[PDB]
Amino acid sequence: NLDDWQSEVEFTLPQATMKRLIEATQFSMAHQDVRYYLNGMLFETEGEELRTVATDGHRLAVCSMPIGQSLPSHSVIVPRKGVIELMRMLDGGDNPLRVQIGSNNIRAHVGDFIFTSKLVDGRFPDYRRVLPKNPDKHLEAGCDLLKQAFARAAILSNEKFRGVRLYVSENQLKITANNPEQEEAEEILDVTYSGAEMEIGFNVSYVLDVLNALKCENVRMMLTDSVSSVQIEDAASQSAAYVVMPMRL
Amino acid sequence: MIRLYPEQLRAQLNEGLRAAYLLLGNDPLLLQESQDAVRQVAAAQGFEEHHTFSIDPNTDWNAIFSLCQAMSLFASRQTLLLLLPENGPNAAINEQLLTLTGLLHDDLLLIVRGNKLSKAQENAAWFTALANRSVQVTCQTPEQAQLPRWVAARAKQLNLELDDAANQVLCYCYEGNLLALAQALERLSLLWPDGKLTLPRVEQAVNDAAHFTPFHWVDALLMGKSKRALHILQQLRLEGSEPVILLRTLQRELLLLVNLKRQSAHTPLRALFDKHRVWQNRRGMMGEALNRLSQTQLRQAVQLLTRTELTLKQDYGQSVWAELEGLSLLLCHKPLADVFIDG
Amino acid sequence: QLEHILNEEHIAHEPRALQLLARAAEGSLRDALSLTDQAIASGDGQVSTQAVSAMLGTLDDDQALSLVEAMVEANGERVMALINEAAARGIEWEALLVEMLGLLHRIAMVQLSPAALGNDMAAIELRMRELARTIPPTDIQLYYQTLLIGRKELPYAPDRRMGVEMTLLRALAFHP
Amino acid sequence: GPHMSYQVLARKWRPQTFADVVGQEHVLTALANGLSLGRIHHAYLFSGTRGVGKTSIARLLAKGLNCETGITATPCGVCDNCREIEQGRFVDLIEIDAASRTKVEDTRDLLDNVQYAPARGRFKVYLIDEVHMLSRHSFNALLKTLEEPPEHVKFLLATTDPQKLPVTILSRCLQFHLKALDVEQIRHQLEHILNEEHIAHEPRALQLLARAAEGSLRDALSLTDQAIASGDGQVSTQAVSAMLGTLDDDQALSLVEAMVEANGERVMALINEAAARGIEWEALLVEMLGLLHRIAMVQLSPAALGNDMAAIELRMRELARTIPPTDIQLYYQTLLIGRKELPYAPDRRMGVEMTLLRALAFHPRMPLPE
Amino acid sequence: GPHMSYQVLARKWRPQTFADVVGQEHVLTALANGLSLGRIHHAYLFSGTRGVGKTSIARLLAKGLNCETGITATPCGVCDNCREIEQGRFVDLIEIDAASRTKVEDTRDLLDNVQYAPARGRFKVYLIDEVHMLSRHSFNALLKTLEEPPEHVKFLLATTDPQKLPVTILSRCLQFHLKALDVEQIRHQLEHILNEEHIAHEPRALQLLARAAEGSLRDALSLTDQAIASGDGQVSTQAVSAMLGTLDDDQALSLVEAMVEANGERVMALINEAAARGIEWEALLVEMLGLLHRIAMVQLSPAALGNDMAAIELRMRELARTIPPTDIQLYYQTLLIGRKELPYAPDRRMGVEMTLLRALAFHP
Amino acid sequence: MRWYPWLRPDFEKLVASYQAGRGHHALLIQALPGMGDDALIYALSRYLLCQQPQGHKSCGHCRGCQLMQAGTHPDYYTLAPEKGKNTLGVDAVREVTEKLNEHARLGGAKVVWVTDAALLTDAAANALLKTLEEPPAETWFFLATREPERLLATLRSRCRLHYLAPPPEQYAVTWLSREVTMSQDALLAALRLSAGSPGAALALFQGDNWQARETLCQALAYSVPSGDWYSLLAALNHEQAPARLHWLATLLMDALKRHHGAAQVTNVDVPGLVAELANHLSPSRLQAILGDVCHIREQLMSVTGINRELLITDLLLRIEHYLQPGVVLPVPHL
DNA sequence: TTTTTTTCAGACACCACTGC
RNA sequence: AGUGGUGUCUG
Ligand SMILES: Nc1ncnc2c1ncn2[C@@H]1O[C@H](COP(=O)(O)OP(=O)(O)O)[C@@H](O)[C@H]1O
Ligand SMILES: Nc1ncnc2c1ncn2[C@@H]1O[C@H](COP(=O)(O)OP(=O)(O)O)[C@@H](O)[C@H]1O
Ligand code: BEF
Ligand code: BEF
Ligand SMILES: [Mg+2]
Ligand SMILES: [Mg+2]
Ligand SMILES: [Zn+2]
Ligand SMILES: [Zn+2]
Ligand SMILES: [Zn+2]
Repeated sequence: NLDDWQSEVEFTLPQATMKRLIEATQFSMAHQDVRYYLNGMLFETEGEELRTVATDGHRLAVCSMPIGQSLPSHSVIVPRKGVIELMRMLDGGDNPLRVQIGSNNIRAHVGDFIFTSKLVDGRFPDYRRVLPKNPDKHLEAGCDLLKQAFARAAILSNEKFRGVRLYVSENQLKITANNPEQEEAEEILDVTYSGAEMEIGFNVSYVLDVLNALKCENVRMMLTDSVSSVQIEDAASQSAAYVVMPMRL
Repeated sequence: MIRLYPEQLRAQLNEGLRAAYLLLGNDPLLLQESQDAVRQVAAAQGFEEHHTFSIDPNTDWNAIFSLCQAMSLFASRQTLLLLLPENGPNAAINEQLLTLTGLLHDDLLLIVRGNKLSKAQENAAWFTALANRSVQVTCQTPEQAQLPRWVAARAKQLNLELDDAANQVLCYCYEGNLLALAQALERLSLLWPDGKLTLPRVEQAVNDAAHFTPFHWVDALLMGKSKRALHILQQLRLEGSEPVILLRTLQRELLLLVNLKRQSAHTPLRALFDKHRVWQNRRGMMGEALNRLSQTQLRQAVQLLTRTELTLKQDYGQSVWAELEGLSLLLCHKPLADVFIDG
Repeated sequence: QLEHILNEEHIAHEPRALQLLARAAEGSLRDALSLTDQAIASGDGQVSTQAVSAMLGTLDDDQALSLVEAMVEANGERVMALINEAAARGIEWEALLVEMLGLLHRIAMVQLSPAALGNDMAAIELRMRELARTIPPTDIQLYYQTLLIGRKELPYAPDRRMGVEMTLLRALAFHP
Repeated sequence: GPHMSYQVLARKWRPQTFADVVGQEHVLTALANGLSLGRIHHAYLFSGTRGVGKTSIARLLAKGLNCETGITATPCGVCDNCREIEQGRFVDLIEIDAASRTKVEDTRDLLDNVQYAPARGRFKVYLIDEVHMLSRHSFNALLKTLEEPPEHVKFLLATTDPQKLPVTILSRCLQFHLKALDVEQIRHQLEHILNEEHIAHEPRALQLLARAAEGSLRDALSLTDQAIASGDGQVSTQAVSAMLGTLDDDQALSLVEAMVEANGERVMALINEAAARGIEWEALLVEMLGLLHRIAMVQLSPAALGNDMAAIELRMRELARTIPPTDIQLYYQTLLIGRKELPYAPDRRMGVEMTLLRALAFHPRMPLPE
Repeated sequence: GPHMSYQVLARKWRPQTFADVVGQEHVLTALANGLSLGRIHHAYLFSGTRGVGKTSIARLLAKGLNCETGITATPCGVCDNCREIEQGRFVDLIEIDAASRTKVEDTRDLLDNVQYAPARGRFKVYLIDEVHMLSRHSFNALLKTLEEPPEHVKFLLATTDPQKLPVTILSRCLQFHLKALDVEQIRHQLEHILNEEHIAHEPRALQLLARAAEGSLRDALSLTDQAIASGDGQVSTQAVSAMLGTLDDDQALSLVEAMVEANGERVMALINEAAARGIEWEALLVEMLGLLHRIAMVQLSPAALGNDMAAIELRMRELARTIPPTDIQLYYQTLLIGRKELPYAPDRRMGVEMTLLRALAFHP
Repeated sequence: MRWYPWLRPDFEKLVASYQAGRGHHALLIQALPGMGDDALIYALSRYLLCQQPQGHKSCGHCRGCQLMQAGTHPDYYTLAPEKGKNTLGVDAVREVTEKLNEHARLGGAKVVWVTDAALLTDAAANALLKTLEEPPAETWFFLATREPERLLATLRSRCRLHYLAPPPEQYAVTWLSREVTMSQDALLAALRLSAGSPGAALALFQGDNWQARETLCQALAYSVPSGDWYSLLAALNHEQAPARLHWLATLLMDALKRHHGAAQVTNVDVPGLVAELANHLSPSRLQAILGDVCHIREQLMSVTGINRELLITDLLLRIEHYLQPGVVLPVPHL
């Protein structure tokens, strides 16, 4: 049965750590995308850090957590089904989790049982270039405060493409939504910010999933211009970053 | 059981009601009227509560068993009805029909409605256990040679005066369509309370609804009636019949005709008929056809039939109905041109 | 009914335009009414015979029957005009040949027996009768063979338009 | 050369008024008259071939209905509503890509929101494009709201084949059939566009482009863009002739004559010359076949010849008067059989060569010596 | 050091940049001028026969469009975008196998994502290959987005059968026709490949492969790899002639001569001998067609016989003096119909025999 | 899956190509039915998927080869027509292509084998493109076909084609005599009926179809002198109609050959019947009958769902019509 | 007496039962 | 919403 005698990387990782690691990245995977390398989650190992990267070409999600054990740099793409069922079977955080990744198959020893899956042959893209390289605008807000405003705006949102325009002015944020029925929703929020007036229209479900993934109290958004991406993370850490590339509508 | 036509059903119902009534046949109208009469007679003898069920692989048999065994707070004298599926008493249904045949009682009256049963295939068990004390009612569509007297009887019993011309017009527009034929008589009674129907009266208020099967087309071809066969072909086109079914139905009899005409040089047609196991009513029309411009239409028509078959079975645009018109005209003593035959 | 509707609408109408619209309706009164509103559109509040006829010709798709009528009659200019019409409409050419083939086949079957006309073609009954009664079966045979050969060789042509035009030219040149 | 002028003629030259359309006059006149008299039917269908102004005219009508001024047949440009419609993303002009909303649940969702009043304009103009993609259930669902919709909702349908629609709908909605465009209109449009694009152009180039567009102006605009890309932002006879992969009619007629006048050596010489120019052999056969068909059509009637090939008109007439129709039919059939057998010839060059040799051997008035 | 292993001559030698493309100068110069002048269309349809370059040209266009240098006619390597595009990693190049995603759900959820901004590149290129296999509703779904795509989306269609596309789909694209490669240039590309890969060869095998590739370079590379396997890494004349059925001798002339005289026993005996030789029936028939073609040539204009066959020259000239042109044309047509119907025969030998039976008994 | 001797050299020429890593991924085998293409492809797959191949054969010890022997191997994909259907759908091809995105389960190569490329649907064949073109790493494809020109042009464009030559006639007769013991002319005619493929001739002898061929021969011994070709229907109508139509056409070809005095005919063991065919039937009629028999065989083979009884009945009636004087004969056309 | 149909591929449409 | 089945209609 087990003919994968040699493994590329090995982990003895706490269950809660990988639970957060996947839960902070799962929603950004691609479901049955033509780009077969994007229909999965990239586990990346460098130093003592393990990162999960998931993108569908419209949103990127990267989450990094230390392990303590030094590991060689490695990359692997676990398909949608494998990672979803691994997440499902990942319960009972008391027992540790063993991970054994080879060049062609992945194994996860959870509690007492073993899980096996195959890999996606393709090579995952570099997410460092997707991350904006010159974030000149930085704004901060409250996670729940920002999230509830987005939900209220999303109530009257285009049901097909849930998109809102976010405007940033001095210590002020604006979220405007409209649907084919011209039903307009407008939410204004008090933030701390220093920069220039800028409008950017992006999806609502992606931002709401990003905010739900960051179960924090302070959120920092980094923006460059109206056309490039937005990098959202929490202000209490830098271990999880998200990239929302806007709409041109 | 008592096998009965719809004519005497009333009389039988006046004599008494049996444990189960089986209404079988391919005619919706005859089955419906028989069921209505049975239900009315049952209600006359106290059978007040009714029920309906469609015998289907997804039906809830437990409800049927519960209602047949148990009785109700009111109207204890109860009747039950079941619609048999198109195929009939499926092999997964005969056992549960047997259970019903055990789960019955003198309080309940069972009504069985569906198409004709292939008795050669299905017999005994359920059939004989009902035959103990039941009635079978055969309600099948009268054929063309029998429809005019049926329509005359219906007009007499509905108090209308139909002459031969109106009768044949009604028998023309509505064949296999006895439901719409009865509705046409009812509509004509509504149109004129005089009750006297003439040629123009029926001619105006009638539509060419009809309903034919490929066997009707093949029979019309064998009798060599051009207008009848073309009417049948148009009717199956409008009805949406699959032309390949028509092709196979014509092909069987056409290859039989070819074999008979080839073998008739050494053997009289009677012994050939006996050899191929063909029935007497079929025998008459096939003998009529075999000596009607044969040995040329029997290979030319096979050529045209092969042309239609290949054209139908290669592409997906069909357009074979005109070619079927060509066949309908070739086998009815109306010679065609080699241009359309060969192609 | 169209006459009454237009008279009560105070709409100026010509008697022939109403018959043209009714014939174009195919038996449905709502088709006649929609065509009537459109005919008033093609103009200024008046249903003129010329405007209605031009609109009907613009909407006309009965090209194969007219092509067979003009080709059997040996009317080269009318045949070429009808081919120009079928080209301007963006009508498929193989479909045009198939329609002509079906029409000729039906004409022959009618010539064999009058019962060959079903209720699917009640719009074009009279013309079919006119073509079946007046044209000998030999000419119909020749034209059917010519159009079958032309449709067989249609893919290998400078273009479908020229292939159809040349097939009809051959059929005309037969003059049988 | 120029800046990021990527905006292609296909879209940058989408008509924006009823004065900028290339002559669908049977449609434009009816729309203008109805909009002037106010007989704005609640649903109708532009049906035609590709690229002949169905979608464009539908947008122009939406502009005409929703202009800030009174309902007019000539839409304005300073009006905010027409500006939004032209730029897209208008509140009320709901373009429906019917090939993406074929399902009946999408149609039901559309019909639920019909009764809602228009937001900023005066009509909620539904523009269902490529209607023939709707399923049968979607069509029947549209039936009732197509009979009489709310007073503010207009249906603008557009499709290529109007015969795939159930005929009930063909009763419900008006029908406007947009026919293909003559060569002159296409060439004049190309002239005007290249004048406004500051691109020097030559006459024969535009005539060839308009001939190869096949009656549709979107094909003409894509071909013009391809020709501008083939040259250095310049439209010339050489560039268009190389792009279209055809031959000047003089060479084809010279080869056809060499075939007819039994000048087999001239046939060989012109075959070698066409080999030098690197032109497809099947193209040579198709061009000779087209010229033979044109000669036959001239034999039918003098009016067969179009102005596009006027340069060889005289020779056409001569070759039409010299050759009786039976020989033209024989040549056309021989070349047709040669083209049909060309894929199985050992080489395309020698396939065309043996087709010509067969047309020369079976020559009735001057057969090859036995 | 191959990425994992030698990835076949056809896959390794795709045009990596411009000026590496063999032929196709029409589309190459047109795309170069479009890139340099700013005349960039949103939908390019590269239509042509097999193995003349339609996916490779489209990939080069995608590289040029969103290269880090700019909108460049000649894409570089080294930098990120054109390095990822050739490695099948770049996100903004979405490669669709339209023969597998024929469904309309796939086309619709492809069009769903078109509105989003590109990941890193300027243009979100959609390269749909084998487009003709898309379903009817799929083409009609793509209609309104090929017509008016967003400013950051480019569509690159590639088709072997452009006729099968709806006229509307053809109408919304630049239909770049990829002309087939003639013998000389496909031979030159084979020579350059074999020289750069340090594989010894002979010229005659080169033009044999060039003329047996039917104007397709992918078939030339496939035949070259087959000859490499057969010839132990050497593209030699003998190995190609044994692998690719060729008639070195004059038996194609002998059988034609016996068939001209309507001699039956000799024709059948020579066919049996050829079958014993393991001849290629398609090659025999194409050689017969070419031989009758040259007979007709020397019948029309004397001394048109190629110097190459001077060895047998007189014989064909004798035929040119003897057989009237009509009979030669009839033999050519019969043999060509045999070529067309050779695949659809119970056997290849049986098809050739039927063809020569039809061709043998015209006159007697 | 039996190993035929004539595969032994060709196997080498292929397996050596897969030993240096130089092997074209998509290898298309052109071989007559029974020639042994399936056994060759199977042996190649066993060599390829073994984790520790030895020389040029399957080791017989590793996990890959023992799983292949067990009929279950996740890295071994086969494309065969669904039972009861002579067609390979697009769904199976598409499923295998999607499964090819995942890595190899056992860490080795991925071997996809299409049983017969001629049965592929047009859609199924097209879905196999862009996967034959650029398959993922360590993916080996295989295909088989009776006649490569019948496949899609683009499909065989991206394939290295290996042709399995039928063995020499004397050697094939020797192999058949070693297998089964009958008259030499019987084996010879069986071979040259089967396009020189000993496998098809052997399958013909093992089955009852040779008795049906003899039945057709007897029905022809009655049919030719009396012009009663309709009777042949009883000897023609069967599930194996194409084989009997091929036999009829080959008898007609032998008659035409004897008319021209050909040295060698096909039905070498049936001289009396071919003599009757030659003497009674005019060569023009013989050619027309042969052409129509071949055309009917091709129509019966190609178009699916066709009625064999209608086709054969029309063919026989048309032949009988042709025998009569004053009728024209078919002309082959383009 | 019964006797009645090819096919591969694709697109919808409705209706369980699940699962929140 | 996911999954599975029935059934009908288009080439
Ligand atoms: N009548 C016309 N006048 C001017 N341009 C036209 C016309 N018809 C088509 N075009 C050209 O075609 C392009 C697209 O036309 P479109 O209206 O979308 O055709 P469709 O009816 O097929 O949707 C336009 O941008 C325009 O350049
Ligand atoms: N124009 C060309 N220039 C150079 N090589 C070419 C050209 N066309 C085809 N090839 C060769 O053919 C192989 C396959 O080419 P490809 O572009 O996939 O053809 P296709 O149009 O049929 O998909 C390439 O790897 C390359 O070696
Ligand atoms: F809307 Be069109 F057919 F391009
Ligand atoms: F994509 Be190519 F036609 F092989
Ligand atoms: Mg449009
Ligand atoms: Mg390609
Ligand atoms: Zn305005
Ligand atoms: Zn670069
Ligand atoms: Zn092993």
